[PDB]
Amino acid sequence: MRYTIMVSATASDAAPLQFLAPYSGCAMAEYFRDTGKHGLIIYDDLSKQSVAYRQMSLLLRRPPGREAFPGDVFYLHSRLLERAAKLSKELGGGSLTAFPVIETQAGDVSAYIATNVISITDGQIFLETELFYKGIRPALN
Amino acid sequence: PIERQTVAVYAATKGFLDKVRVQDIVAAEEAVISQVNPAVFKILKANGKITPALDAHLKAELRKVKLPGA
Amino acid sequence: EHASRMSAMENSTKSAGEMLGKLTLDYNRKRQATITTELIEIIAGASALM
Amino acid sequence: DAGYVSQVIGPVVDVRFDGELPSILSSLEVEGHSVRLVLEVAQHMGDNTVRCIAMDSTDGLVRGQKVVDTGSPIKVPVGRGTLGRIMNVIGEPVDEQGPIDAADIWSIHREAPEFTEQSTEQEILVTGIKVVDLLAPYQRGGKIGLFGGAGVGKTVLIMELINNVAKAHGGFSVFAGVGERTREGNDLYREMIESGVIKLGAERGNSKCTLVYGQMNEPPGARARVALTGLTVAEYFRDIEGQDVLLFVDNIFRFTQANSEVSALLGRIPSAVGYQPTLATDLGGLQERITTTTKGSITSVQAVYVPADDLTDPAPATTFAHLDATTVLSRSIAELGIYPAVDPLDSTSRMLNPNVIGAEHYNVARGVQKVLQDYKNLQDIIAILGMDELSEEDKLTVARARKIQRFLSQPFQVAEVFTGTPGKYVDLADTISGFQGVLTGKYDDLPEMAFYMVGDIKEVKEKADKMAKDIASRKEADNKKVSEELKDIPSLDKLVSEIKEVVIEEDDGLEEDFKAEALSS
Ligand SMILES: Nc1ncnc2c1ncn2[C@@H]1O[C@H](COP(=O)(O)OP(=O)(O)O)[C@@H](O)[C@H]1O
Ligand SMILES: [Mg+2]
Repeated sequence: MRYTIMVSATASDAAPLQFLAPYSGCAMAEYFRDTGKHGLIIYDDLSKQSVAYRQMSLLLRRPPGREAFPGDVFYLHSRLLERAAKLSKELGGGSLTAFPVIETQAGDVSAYIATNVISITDGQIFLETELFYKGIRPALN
Repeated sequence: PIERQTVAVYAATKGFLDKVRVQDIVAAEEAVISQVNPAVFKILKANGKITPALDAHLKAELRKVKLPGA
Repeated sequence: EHASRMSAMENSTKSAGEMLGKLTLDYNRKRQATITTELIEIIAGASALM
Repeated sequence: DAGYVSQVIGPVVDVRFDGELPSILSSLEVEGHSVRLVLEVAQHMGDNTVRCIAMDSTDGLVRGQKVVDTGSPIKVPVGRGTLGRIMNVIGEPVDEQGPIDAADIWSIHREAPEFTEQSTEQEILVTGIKVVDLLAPYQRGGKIGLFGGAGVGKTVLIMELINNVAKAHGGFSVFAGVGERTREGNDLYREMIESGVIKLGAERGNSKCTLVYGQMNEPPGARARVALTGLTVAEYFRDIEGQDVLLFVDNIFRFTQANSEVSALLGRIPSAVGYQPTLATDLGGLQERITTTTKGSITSVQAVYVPADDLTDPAPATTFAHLDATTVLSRSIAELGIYPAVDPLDSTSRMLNPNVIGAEHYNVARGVQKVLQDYKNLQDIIAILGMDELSEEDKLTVARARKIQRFLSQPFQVAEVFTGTPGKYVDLADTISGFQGVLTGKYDDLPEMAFYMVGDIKEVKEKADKMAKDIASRKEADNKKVSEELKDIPSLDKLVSEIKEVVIEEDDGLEEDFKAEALSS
């Protein structure tokens, strides 16, 4: 904890507050990137943010798309995740490393938010549950 | 009726209907319901249980029966 | 026997690859159809309110 | 001063208020109705109109009917005076034992406790069920989920958790029956009179349980708020009396289904597969109140129905992030006869860390799961070929897993009428000792069905020694017993003559009954 911030928008919090928590956690983490130091941001269940943002959009009567998600739900996660950069040397040379966490259902990476974040991010660490019970922990496919 | 169901299920679960061709088990139990005693159904309906005085007395009355093929 | 099981188990990996290919075409058709179906259900419920 | 009904569409009532609308979540009373009809304000529609959900049926509501604001949310009686009683969603007694004595009446709506008053203490709740306390052990003070589709055993498992955990523990219990069968709510009530958990009459204060019932026949407004009513009785016992509570919720799925049934009539465009847009935050507002705080402790056990055995479905999938132990029940385990039909791999607990349960419980549980996972990777090749090319390293892990599979089965003391077996309570040490025997080959010689539906490893040896007596005891009765007896298998009409012939009336006589019901009342 002497190096960690925890931004916590829990389950009882309002859906606007879970939508804004990866963005407000990123702005706290962008402080270290912009001042030459290095950051590590982890958006644990970025798939739970998108569910909170789908709640606000259907309630604001915005027109729904696939799995009732908005049109700008790719733009939701890309605008957040593209803030993780390695800066150039004339901007301090600082960095921010993002680890978005996406929960699949039955290992389906063709789900709509999962294909969005796979497009945005560089790699993926796929953890397969079948390797998890074989004793292979961390269950990295 | 429920007493002729349990007698026919007794004839299959107490091993009285192997040695019988599997194609004519449908016709085998049509004998078994008709060739056993019409008084053994009345006791099983009135008791509701196949009593110890009847589970031998019916399985020894499920031997005096003529089954097809055999 | 080992050399006819080898030709038999070659003919069944083809048959289990030809069947797998027809199932994946059938799965992609059902995958596309359930995305269209869930979306038409969502737009109909939205058009009934707007 | 009061409002009037402006619109009735199903279970959703619009009430127009000339001046000073009630707050959202507040309770309204329709006077002039045949029964007590309580509405609860869901939203302000905007033209001095609130939109409400009804806690009862809206058949017989009239536009223009006077609606009285109560000025607060739904208030239910809480305290010791509810122990032994069955409540409604609105706090009414439905057990016909008089009015409910109330220490206080509390709003069923409150916020989650805080982040500061959370409890970070993990101690195991021993349940006696050996598949639970080995592989996915429960936490004393944590949220427990029982997943599974229709008919896999969620209600038998939650009934066995009642008489194994709540039958002797320090605090009180609350059963919240949320939108399930009325028949099994009566079965649970009568079982707790006989078990002495609920005492009736003047011994009512010695009860240890409160039932709050909102079963399947109730409207979606009722079933959406029963879980909040039963939680409010559990929150009084935790916040005010400061003591440990057990809270059993049968199908927390029905809470999300009930909100989904009114949701489109509340003006919400639907979310994914058919649920409301507020699915995760309606569920999250409920589960965040069922917590161990610094005042007391609520050990929740929630059954979760998964629709069509689908754990991918959004209402079970949202529940998974709320629990500390997710016993997942599977149909494929139930179809083989292993009961409790717990998926030993899919069941996950947070008490399965080695620095919590020790190393000799963690390594047995991780060892049992490794042998069961390997067997499932061999069962692809056994069901095609048939285990004669399996290395005798792989043949031994098939025999070890098949013994492990049956040894997770256990007769339940409440399933004594489904399985004809008296139920077995297995201690935690006897479960660890048994599965460490089956893992390290200490019991490789015993048969496979000697492990099936037994208590512990000492009863496997008392069953393998029993079956090897009783298979070689087959040929005593083959050559005799057909004839020559002591004549207590007597003659034909000997057994027909004690038949007390009951008089049949040979006509129904209902038209004499139907006229007789006219003269009565
Ligand atoms: N532990 C068990 N032992 C024996 N039978 C069981 C057990 N659990 C479930 N069953 C069988 O499964 C049936 C359905 O179980 P139930 O408790 O109704 O589950 P659910 O509530 O999920 O439908 C029961 O009536 C019983 O026949
Ligand atoms: Mg049930």
